[PDB]
Amino acid sequence: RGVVPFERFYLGGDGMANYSMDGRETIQLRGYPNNSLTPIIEDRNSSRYGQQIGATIYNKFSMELRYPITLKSSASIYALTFLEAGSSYPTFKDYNPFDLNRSAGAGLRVFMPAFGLLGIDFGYGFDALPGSTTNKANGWETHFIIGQQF
Amino acid sequence: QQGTASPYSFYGIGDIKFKGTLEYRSMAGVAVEQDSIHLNIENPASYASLMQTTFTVGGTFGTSTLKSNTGSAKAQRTTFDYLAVGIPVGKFGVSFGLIPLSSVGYKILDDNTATEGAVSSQLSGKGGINKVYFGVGYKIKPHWTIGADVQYNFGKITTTSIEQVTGVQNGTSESNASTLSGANFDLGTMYQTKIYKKVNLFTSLSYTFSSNLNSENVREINVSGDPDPYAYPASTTKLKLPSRVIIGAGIGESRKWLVGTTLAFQGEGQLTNYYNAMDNVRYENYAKYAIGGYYIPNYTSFTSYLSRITYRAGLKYEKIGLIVNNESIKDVGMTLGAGIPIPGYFSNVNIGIEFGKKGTVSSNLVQENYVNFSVGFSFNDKWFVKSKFN
Amino acid sequence: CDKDFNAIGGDLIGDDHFGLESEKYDVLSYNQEVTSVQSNVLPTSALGIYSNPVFGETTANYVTQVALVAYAPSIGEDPVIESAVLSIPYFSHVTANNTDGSHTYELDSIYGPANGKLKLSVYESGYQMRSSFPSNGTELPQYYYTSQNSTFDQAKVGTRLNDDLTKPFQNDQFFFSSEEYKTVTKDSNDKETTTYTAPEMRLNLNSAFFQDKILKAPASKIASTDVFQEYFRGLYFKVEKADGSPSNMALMDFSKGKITITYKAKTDITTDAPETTEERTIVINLVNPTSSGGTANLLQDAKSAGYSGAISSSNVNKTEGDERLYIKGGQGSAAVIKLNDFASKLDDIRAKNWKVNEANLIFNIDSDLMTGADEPKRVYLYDLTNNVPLADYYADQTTSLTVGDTKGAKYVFGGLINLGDNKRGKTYKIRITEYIRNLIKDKTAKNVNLGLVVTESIGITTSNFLENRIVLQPNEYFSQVPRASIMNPLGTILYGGKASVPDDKRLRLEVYYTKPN
Ligand SMILES: CCCCCCCCCCCCCC(=O)O[C@H](CCCCCCCCCCC)CC(=O)O[C@@H]1[C@@H](NC(=O)C[C@@H](CCCCCCCCCCC)OC(=O)CCCCCCCCCCC)[C@H](OC[C@H]2O[C@H](OP(=O)(O)O)[C@H](NC(=O)C[C@H](O)CCCCCCCCCCC)[C@@H](OC(=O)C[C@H](O)CCCCCCCCCCC)[C@@H]2O)O[C@H](CO[C@]2(C(=O)O)C[C@@H](O[C@]3(C(=O)O)C[C@@H](O)[C@@H](O)[C@@H]([C@H](O)CO)O3)[C@@H](O[C@H]3O[C@H]([C@@H](O)CO)[C@@H](OP(=O)(O)O)[C@H](O[C@H]4O[C@H]([C@@H](O)CO[C@H]5O[C@H]([C@@H](O)CO)[C@@H](O)[C@H](O)[C@@H]5O)[C@@H](OP(=O)(O)O)[C@H](O)[C@@H]4O)[C@@H]3O)[C@@H]([C@H](O)CO)O2)[C@H]1OP(=O)(O)O
Ligand SMILES: *[C@@H](O)[C@@H](COC(=O)CCCCCCCCCCCCCCCCC)OC(=O)CCCCCCCCCCCCCCCCC
Ligand SMILES: *C(=O)CCCCCCCCCCCCCCC
Repeated sequence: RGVVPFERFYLGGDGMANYSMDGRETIQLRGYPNNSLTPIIEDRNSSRYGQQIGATIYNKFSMELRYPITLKSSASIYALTFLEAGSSYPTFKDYNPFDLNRSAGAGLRVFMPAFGLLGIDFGYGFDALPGSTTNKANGWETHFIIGQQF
Repeated sequence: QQGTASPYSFYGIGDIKFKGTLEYRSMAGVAVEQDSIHLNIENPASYASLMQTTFTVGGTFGTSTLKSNTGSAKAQRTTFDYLAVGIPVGKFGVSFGLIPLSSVGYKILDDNTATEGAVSSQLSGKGGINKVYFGVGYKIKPHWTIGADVQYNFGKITTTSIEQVTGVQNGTSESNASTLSGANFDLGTMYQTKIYKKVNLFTSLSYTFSSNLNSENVREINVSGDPDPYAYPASTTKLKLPSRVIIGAGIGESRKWLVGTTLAFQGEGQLTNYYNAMDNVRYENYAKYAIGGYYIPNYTSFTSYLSRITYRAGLKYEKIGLIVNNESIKDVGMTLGAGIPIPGYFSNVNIGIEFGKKGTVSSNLVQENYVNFSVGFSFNDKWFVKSKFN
Repeated sequence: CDKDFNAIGGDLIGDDHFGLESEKYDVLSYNQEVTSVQSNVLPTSALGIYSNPVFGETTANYVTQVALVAYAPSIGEDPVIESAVLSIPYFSHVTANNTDGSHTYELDSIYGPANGKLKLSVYESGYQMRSSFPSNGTELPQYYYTSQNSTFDQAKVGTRLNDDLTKPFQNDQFFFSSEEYKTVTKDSNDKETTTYTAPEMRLNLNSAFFQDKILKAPASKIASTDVFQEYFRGLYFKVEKADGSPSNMALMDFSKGKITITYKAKTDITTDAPETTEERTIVINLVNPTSSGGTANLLQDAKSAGYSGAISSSNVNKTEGDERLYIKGGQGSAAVIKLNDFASKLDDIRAKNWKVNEANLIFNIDSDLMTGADEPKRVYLYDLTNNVPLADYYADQTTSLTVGDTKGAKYVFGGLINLGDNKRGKTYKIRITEYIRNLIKDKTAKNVNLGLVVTESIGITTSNFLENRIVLQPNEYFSQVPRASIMNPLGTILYGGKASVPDDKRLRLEVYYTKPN
């Protein structure tokens, strides 16, 4: 029957909460663009080559060091440093849990009751985006989000 | 994103990556003592000795310098080593996690440019076999534990060879992909006694059964410019993972010092696939000899914190089991480490440095000198505590 | 940071299952002279005499139809012609910006010695030209060939218009100049207007002729284009060798040529009603060679002994081939290339599942014979059977690295000259990978005949018909030739595919295969 076309996983970028009702999940992997690590159609001559079909498997590992600069009720500000690695796969036969896209960087997060959660992060991608001819690092990236985008 | 850079990963199922957690990897794999805060993934009986829930994660940064009779090259690799969870359930112990069985990786370039009509090859390899495990341990006695586990092996090994002549601009790129899947079972036991005053005798025995690996191969040849690839008929080959018997014994005082030795032997296996079949390469039985231990100056010390850090060290001699050019490939190395306990909790941060030499430059082979730096996180917390005073 | 490669341990990895090797195949190539070709829609035409040491001397003439910018004009009352000047811009580039405004130009596309002079004669054509003509129920196109110089030369009326004997640089001693023709007009109420014009062909035509031909002509003759073209059929440009001076040839774009008639009329008056006069001007533009079929390039060539002998039907071997290939532009010659050897083994190539990495044809220039003559900058290979570009031409979308060099595009396809350190041509390489791939991939495909001919621009891929089709073989014909070949007046000598030619210089097809094992 095949895997359903809905309820798929999209990895890469700033990430977004599960606001959609179709089950689509956006995972955050700093240092790379949005949905840049999702598997793409590789049939080339399928008239839809390069389109992101969605992933059925995903695993992300992250480590962070946070230091609080202010933790008052009016405003809570803390700095963080991260070391992430994650990847998405199209099927179980292609699942390689230890073949991940690594990234590193730092960010700042500010939380105000009226303005909500504000976050700015700078990540560096140590791997190339899927479908890239040259095996070169993705490079620096900037991510900005408002609210709990998990 | 590869895990290894050794050309020897081409043969067999790749280079053996997992060799224990940083706490045990820093002791050359000697896990005789029945720890209460660390996970001994290689022995299922250790799951029963856990006293608090344990969550472990590890990573390493490897640096190697490949040397041959022609020249030398430097390579570095960074990878995620493991993820395991331990849960104490009464007299039982349950553990589940994900570990890398083997890894395939090499990036060799034969530059024959500057001369018209010369073929240039760009050999590359990636992938490996991963393992998922679920083990249960039981305390037959307060100091005697037995356990069993089930492990499912899965992974994909892809080998690519691209050749391009100096003159023409359209080259060819042959790629071989193999998907492996299988399951195996492990059995173990750990017994601890008290020979002398405050001195204990630790013993551990583990056995891994032989498993059958199913490999689905797909070989396709592509040429630049041509939109139609030449694909070979699909094939299915069967591999046999050899059985392993690990015997360990040591003497020492708990929380003070420990000295032990471990002997690991492997049976007969069939790791030769369709793409790695060669005539100059053979296989033999794997055998590892290691000696290691730890030393804690004063665990219950309030003056100096350096006395509470667990200092580990170990020596290891391994016979990989492959004979290339009639020369047995052996790996010799030394490991050092330290376990820093986070104040106020049983959780700790492990740091280790391993250096050694694999292979030899004789008989036109390749020798690899590596210096690996690893970091591990062991988190412990007590769960399932009932709250009275209804 | 683990994306670097190394050269350690390559001997331990197993060998692949494909064999990258190249094969050599013989080619059948012979010479085929190009008789009178169609010169009706050539974007660029040649005007002058070019002397080639190896090929010979070629004389190029030109005939065109004239047109009026605005028909049914109001010339005025009592018109008196002041001057009749014909201006045709030359292909030139600014080479050195000078002070006091002005510029310094260098003529481009000039073939022959820089000091050459020719006797230019501009006559009024008396041969009506048409773009199409009705036939037995069909509207056939009108074609003018390169060998029709006699027809246009015999039907010429009067004497040459450029009869101003006071200026010998416009007649009897004409030479393509590079002046800037500085003009100053104090008409800005007193201020001057220093206006400069790029180099162009300026000729003073007979004022008396244009007085009665246009200024004093019946209104029924200039009412429309059909009547005007019947009245003023066109202009004929004849070139001859000047007295005691060499000759040169130039490629011009006559679409921008025009003859402006400046005269004085009696003005609309009615206010002052005096004998006053006003300045008026009428422009007689030359028809566009692309939008009209009333332009022909009369090319006459005096083939040399060696060139004529090689292209002669008595010295051409269609079975084995020719040792030397003489390909010249214009009404010159081409080369028929057949890949018979590859076709014979085509059955076994497709049975072994071999794949083609690249296919190429390397043409070696005969430096010893091609000495002292200008060499063509590029060659073109097409399909002689279907008279269409090869599949490789369309599949190559590469553009020239140099900015603004549209002539060097499609470098992957090939054809560009490969000059050595001596600044002389050495060889031409053309890649036909796609053509060979289709032959092995598709079983119903047939090996067509290939034609090699000099080309001026790779963009122009149209074809011009021959007055009389040539029968190459029982059911094989040579009816058309690439349009870019007629425009190029140069030619080159290449080594043929005969078995007698040395293997290092012989023409042969080289195919690189990926033999799967
Ligand atoms: C416990 C926790 C919960 C988990 C539960 C799961 C456990 C339960 C068990 C599940 C297994 C069930 C499988 C099943 O069955 O259901 C499947 C459905 C299962 C539903 C499960 C639901 C789960 C619910 C969960 C709920 C949760 C709440 C579907 C299926 O079935 O798919 C099957 C697929 N498997 C999967 O997809 C699973 C997937 C996995 C999916 C599930 C993943 C779940 C994970 C999620 C959990 C995560 C939680 C956190 O894997 C993968 O994704 C990769 C691995 C995954 C990685 C996981 C990572 C985890 C990470 C975790 C990290 C934390 C399978 O692969 C093999 C493996 O399967 C599993 O593993 P793998 O896949 O390898 O991984 C096994 N077992 C497993 O347990 C693996 C599990 O993953 C393990 C689970 C792991 C869990 C981990 C838990 C983690 C959490 C725990 C934490 C602690 C493995 O065992 C093993 O070794 C392994 C082991 O030992 C087993 C035991 C292991 C147990 C583990 C213990 C637990 C331990 C845990 C802790 C350690 C085993 O090796 O291939 C089969 C194809 O076979 C057929 C077919 O389809 O019919 C027939 C074939 O014939 C056979 C035969 O007959 O015998 C087969 C062989 O025997 C062999 O001998 C072969 C010869 O070689 C032939 O030469 O012949 C052949 O056809 C031929 O057969 C005929 C016959 O006569 C032969 O002659 C011929 O007829 P004729 O000629 O007339 O005679 C035919 O020709 C005719 O027809 C042709 C055409 O005309 C017809 O046209 C078309 O139609 C055909 C029709 O057939 C199509 O219908 C097509 O096929 C044709 O191609 C064609 O296109 C022409 O052909 P041509 O000539 O032109 O070519 C020809 O001319 C002629 O006409 C033709 O030739 C073939 C064709 O070649 C393909 O093209 O097709 C598929 O069908 P199947 O046959 O039914 O099996
Ligand atoms: C080579 O070009 C160079 C890359 O060059 C760059 O462009 C620089 C990359 C950007 C540098 C980082 C920028 C941000 C600063 C903060 C860094 C993050 C620190 C986090 C520490 C606390 C954790 C949150 O290549 C390199 O620079 C090579 C990098 C090699 C790094 C090797 C060491 C990594 C650690 C090894 C263990 C794996 C980590 C997981 C540990 C827990 C186990 C689960
Ligand atoms: C070139 O490859 C440079 C090294 C690549 C970056 C190294 C950092 C990798 C991060 C891994 C994080 C693993 C998970 C941490 C906690 C679960």
